Amino acid sequence: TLELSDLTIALEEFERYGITERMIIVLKNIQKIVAKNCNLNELKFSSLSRELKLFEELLKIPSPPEKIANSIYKINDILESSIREFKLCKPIQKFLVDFQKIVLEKLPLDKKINKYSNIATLEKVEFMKNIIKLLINWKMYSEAVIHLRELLIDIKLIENGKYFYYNNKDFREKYWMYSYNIVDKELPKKIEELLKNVKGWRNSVAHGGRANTSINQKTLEENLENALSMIDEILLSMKDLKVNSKKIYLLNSTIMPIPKDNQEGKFYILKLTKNEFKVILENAIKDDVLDSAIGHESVIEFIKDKFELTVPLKRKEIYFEKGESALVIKLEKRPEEGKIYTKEEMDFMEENNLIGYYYIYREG
Amino acid sequence: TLELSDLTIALEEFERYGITERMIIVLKNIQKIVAKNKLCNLNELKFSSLSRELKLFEELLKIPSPPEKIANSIYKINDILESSIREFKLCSKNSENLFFIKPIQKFLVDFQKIVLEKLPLDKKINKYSNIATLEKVEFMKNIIKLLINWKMYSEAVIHLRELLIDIKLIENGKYFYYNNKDFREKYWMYSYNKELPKKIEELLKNVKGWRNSVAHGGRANTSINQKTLEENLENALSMIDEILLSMKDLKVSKKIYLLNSTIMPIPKDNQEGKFYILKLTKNEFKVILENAIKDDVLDSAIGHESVIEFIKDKFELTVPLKRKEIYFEKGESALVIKLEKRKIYTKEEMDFMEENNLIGYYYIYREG
Amino acid sequence: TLELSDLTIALEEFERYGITERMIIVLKNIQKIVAKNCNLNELKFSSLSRELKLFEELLKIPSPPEKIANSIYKINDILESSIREFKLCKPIQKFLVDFQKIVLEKLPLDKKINKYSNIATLEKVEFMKNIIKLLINWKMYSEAVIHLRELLIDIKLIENGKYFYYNNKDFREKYWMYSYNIVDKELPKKIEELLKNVKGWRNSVAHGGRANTSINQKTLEENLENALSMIDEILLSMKDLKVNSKKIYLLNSTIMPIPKDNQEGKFYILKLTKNEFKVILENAIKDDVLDSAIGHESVIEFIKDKFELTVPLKRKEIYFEKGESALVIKLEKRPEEGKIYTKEEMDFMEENNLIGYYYIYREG
Amino acid sequence: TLELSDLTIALEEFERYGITERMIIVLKNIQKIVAKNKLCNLNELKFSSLSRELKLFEELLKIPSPPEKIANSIYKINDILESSIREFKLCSKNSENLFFIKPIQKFLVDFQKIVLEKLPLDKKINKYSNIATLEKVEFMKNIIKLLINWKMYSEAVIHLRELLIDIKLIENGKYFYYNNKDFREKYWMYSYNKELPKKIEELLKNVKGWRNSVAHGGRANTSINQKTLEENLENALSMIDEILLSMKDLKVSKKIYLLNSTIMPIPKDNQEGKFYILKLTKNEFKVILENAIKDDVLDSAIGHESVIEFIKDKFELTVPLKRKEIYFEKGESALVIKLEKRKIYTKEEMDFMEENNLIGYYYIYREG
Repeated sequence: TLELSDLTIALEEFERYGITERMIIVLKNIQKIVAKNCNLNELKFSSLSRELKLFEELLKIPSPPEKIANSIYKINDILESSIREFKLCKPIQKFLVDFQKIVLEKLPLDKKINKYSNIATLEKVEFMKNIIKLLINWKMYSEAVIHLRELLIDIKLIENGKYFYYNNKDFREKYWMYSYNIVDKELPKKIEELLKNVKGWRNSVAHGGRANTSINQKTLEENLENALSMIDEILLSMKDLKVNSKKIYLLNSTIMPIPKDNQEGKFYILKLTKNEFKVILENAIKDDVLDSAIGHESVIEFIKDKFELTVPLKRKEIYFEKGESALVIKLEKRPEEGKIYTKEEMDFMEENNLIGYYYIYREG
Repeated sequence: TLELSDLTIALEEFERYGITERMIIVLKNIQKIVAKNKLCNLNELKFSSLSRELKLFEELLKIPSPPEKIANSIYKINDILESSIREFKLCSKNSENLFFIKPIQKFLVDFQKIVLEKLPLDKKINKYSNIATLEKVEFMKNIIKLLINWKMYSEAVIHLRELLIDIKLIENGKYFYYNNKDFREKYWMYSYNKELPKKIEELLKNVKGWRNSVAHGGRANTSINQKTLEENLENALSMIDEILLSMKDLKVSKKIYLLNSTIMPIPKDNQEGKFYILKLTKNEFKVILENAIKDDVLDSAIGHESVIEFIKDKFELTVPLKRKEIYFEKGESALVIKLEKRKIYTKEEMDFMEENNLIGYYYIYREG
Repeated sequence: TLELSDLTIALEEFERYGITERMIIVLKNIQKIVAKNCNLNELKFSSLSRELKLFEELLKIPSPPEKIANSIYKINDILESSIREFKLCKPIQKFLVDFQKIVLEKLPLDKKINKYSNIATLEKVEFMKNIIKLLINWKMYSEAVIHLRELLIDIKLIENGKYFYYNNKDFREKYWMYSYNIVDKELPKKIEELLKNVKGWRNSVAHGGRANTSINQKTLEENLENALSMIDEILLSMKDLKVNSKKIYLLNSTIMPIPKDNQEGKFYILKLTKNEFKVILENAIKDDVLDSAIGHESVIEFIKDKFELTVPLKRKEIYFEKGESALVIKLEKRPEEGKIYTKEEMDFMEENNLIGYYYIYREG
Repeated sequence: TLELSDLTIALEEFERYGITERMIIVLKNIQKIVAKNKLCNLNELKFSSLSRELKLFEELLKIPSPPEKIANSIYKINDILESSIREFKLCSKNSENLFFIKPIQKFLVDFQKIVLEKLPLDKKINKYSNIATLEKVEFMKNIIKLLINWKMYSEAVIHLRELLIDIKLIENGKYFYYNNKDFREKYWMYSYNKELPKKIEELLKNVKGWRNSVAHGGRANTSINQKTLEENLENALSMIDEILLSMKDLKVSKKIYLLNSTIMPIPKDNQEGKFYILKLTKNEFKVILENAIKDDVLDSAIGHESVIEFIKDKFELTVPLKRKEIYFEKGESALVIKLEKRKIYTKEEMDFMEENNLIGYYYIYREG
């Protein structure tokens, strides 16, 4: 029953304000209509409409970057899948094609983000900068400012070698409240200037313009454009930049030893993805800060096999000093005695989450 | 001519999502039609101002803005709509002009139905732009309800926090700190040591429990979904409704002096004082002034009866004459009616002063 | 009945630990003994013993500098008075003489402090430095540290042109918590270094040495000696130093006008002594920041007569801008119409506190 | 020979004002007399150590110091005194030596009477130097009483604040944060939302009301006199006494694991954790360990029975054997007995390890 009219305005509403209601209505109708006839169930239009509703929700209610990136991935995937299966067999194909173009030109797509969902990364900062641009385009200004603050905190975390504090609320808040150690380098001053600038106006939005501090649309947009420009400059500076490392142990369990003369310790532990583990370890090797304490050669071979990295074998006790770190690979099943993990064993362990990866940091 | 499709979709998009773009397109089209046809002798200045106010109002919702600006914008929209409809109503009708009048009047009436059912309208908000008031809390409660309807969640949460600060200020008799950034922030951060204050504390604790899930972008695994956010907002709105009902009769009173200059005297006993001074509107002066009179807390030190006559004539309030020194104790207040040009001022001259901003109204509070 | 023994150890206890009990006992006995016979009542030994008890109290319980300075003044005065009246007419005279010497060599004496009891001054900083030395000599270490903190705050207040915030608890605390505007000059860096140094160890004493932060006597004494040395260097730097001034109005009432376009104001008012008024005004004239709004020539003549200062006559409205100040001279009695305050009138007004002096500062 | 004047005045000055200078002079004189006359075969090392401990003890009062140091010093003074008196007691007496023994023994006995009536003596404080304990709160209450007696007011107030922090830590089951500067400071700054916690809050509010009158030198017209300070301190000491009585029976329990290594596992469910680790004394391990046993909150994961035998033999406690993985949930704790050199360890070898600091005891707390 849908008139080409309905389709055109559903596309307009999505492209102009990110509104999904009319798109969802049109899509549920399309899948009901083709139910009469391209048969195969790669035509997951109901799942596409569901994902669209969820995506608009993750924009309207401030959500972690990982969730937004994931939603855009799922939408892109379901479109293509459905489009080919359908096309391959009316104006409906045209509508799906026009809708796809928008998606592909407005929604930022980084398929690698969730490989690194637990830590702050430059690619994530870039992605959230583009998402903030999208939010501004859809006139979601208050949301753009909320996300801008967290993006600035991420930049501070990355530059201070604190990417593993990405998900620690206390640490993020401490880093927003407090400034830099005044002791000289250009990049930290750029970052400080950006944070001072944004703090200059952020509460005009964040506090509803009370106490005669309101800000209008043109002013806010200029402020956001300048913040994004400064972010671009900073990201360019940081692309090749190397953040120095103190020691990184490699361990096969999650331990917190302190030196026997120490009275006290404060520790942080972060669960990692295998890709996060791979990147931390590769960097540790190439920066020559890895201090391996892996005793079992089955683990050395597991690492070589699954990550193409070579780690020295070393049976030793370790003790954390303040500021030292550790990578942990916890295999919950050792192999046959004096033997190699077989490929079936490695598959079973991965399939059933029997390999755990962690980052440990001694804060005190 | 106007396409009915276009008018219907502009109305639906505004009513459903608060979007004004298509409304503006339709209105500029009507403006061109009325300019071509000299229709009903209409003041096109006010149709053009309607387009302007609509764009501005959407901005004031999307960028969280003080309640006075939002309220004023809703007032102006209602005003222009009402006068435009009236002009079409009274316009002498004939066969030719009706072709254009019928759909244009219908569109304006339909738009007005949306405005009157969806936009909270309080015409006295802007009389009291410097102080916290119960009516303003009601207004911003209704604005938060509107924002929720249009799926404008983070804007709703920002305003919720400022509404709670307003409630705290009013209950502690600190309505004159409404526009003072530091004191708003102190009142949000800090608690107090009597049913109503427990109700208010209990709203603030509840909101603080989840507010940063939205205010901080849901990082560090604090994300919240739409169903939860909607439940939390509904709970806050209920607590606010109960609290407003309780607060209708409350009396927030210590002594309030009435002075004719901006003075800060302290007792000869005292080593130091901290004072706050707030410029008032003529309406703020008036309402603070009887409340002081009816509460029997007014302590007049107005010396010259030309000022007593200004007060009697322009506010219809009766104030005793008294030439006397006063000293502020900590926590005391004053209303000031200050002639901004310094013996006898005849009342005709004082009227001239009101005429030209030579009468200033102030609230003074000795905070320390 | 008192044995020369008792007198010697009372002197020893006072000189060594500031203990006054034995001195008070000896003094009450002396005045009871001479009650038999130098007759005249300048022999106020009971008042001297009372003052001694009060002075030990003002040392043992942290007290404002004005009170301690006053107690030392009273003690010095009562000693001399009593000594001459008595001497002029036994080993008792010898005891009074030995006691006087101690007082005159151990107790710091600045008779001008209380002329300026409401504001922070370099002479007061010097006096409290010498008092802290006294406290250390009498092994009153915890008291010395409490006083050291307030002395540092006073130095900060003086250097920032904030001497009138001397008695504002909020401002004093803000100045201790917070650092300097990093933007270059040598003296503020000296002050910052002193504050950073003292903050480095102060809580070792201030918090009872808990959480493994205790400090021993030799260490604390070294830290105190270094703090006092830094204070001496800073005082030398500041002796001729000139703290710049924004505008100072001269008013004849305590008013708080703000410009008609301003929405809001925050004001501070401090009650002054006539000497504080004289110094502020003299400085304002010589620095050419005085903006007089005194309309009545009787007031101009009062100021010339009582302070030997010349102030221009000017009838005008004023409005405070942020950061402007005012001196206020409030005469509660105007003179005979178009006439001069007679000398009897000025005396009566001073005698009965009918002249009030104030400092007003617009903080916001 | 000793002058009786000198001995009497040294005793009076110590008893009345806690001053030790003259005591030290008299004691060094006695030491010279005993060295000249080879008196009673006395160990002059311990008379010289008495002079040293007296100087040190005065320092530990005048410079506010942790309770462990003060307690240990009082113990050492009592110990040396008691043994010296005993040696004079048992010394075979004759006509010649008695001329020196009579006044020296009298002086030591008189000094001991002062020590035993005036210095609080708790010999087990130093067994538990890393944790907050009720006995330590009692000890520091008695030390504050002593300090007040000797007119050492600002020292008394500094200690009062730290005593209140200790009470807060104990009542919240956070005794292992005793030596953690940040958490002591957080617990002093922050309140809580049940009679005893209200009593404790009410002590803290009372003290905070006047504490800075002393802690900040009485500036900005906050000075306080001796009469007021004495009343305020007496009121605090009473509230502390009531609170200690209430707290005698309290049970502060969640689960406590027993582990043989310093591990920080979190559930595979969790993204992050924050852990605290505190090195313990053998006595702290022992007392925490039965309290866990008697409270039925111990969850043992000790795998090798050589460790079960170490525990049974050296602490006389019975602990089940269990080889198992554990995961800390937020708020869970563990006791750790760690062999500091990494299959089978015979018990004779483990004894050798205790011998030479190869056995470590730890408390682990998952704070987040």
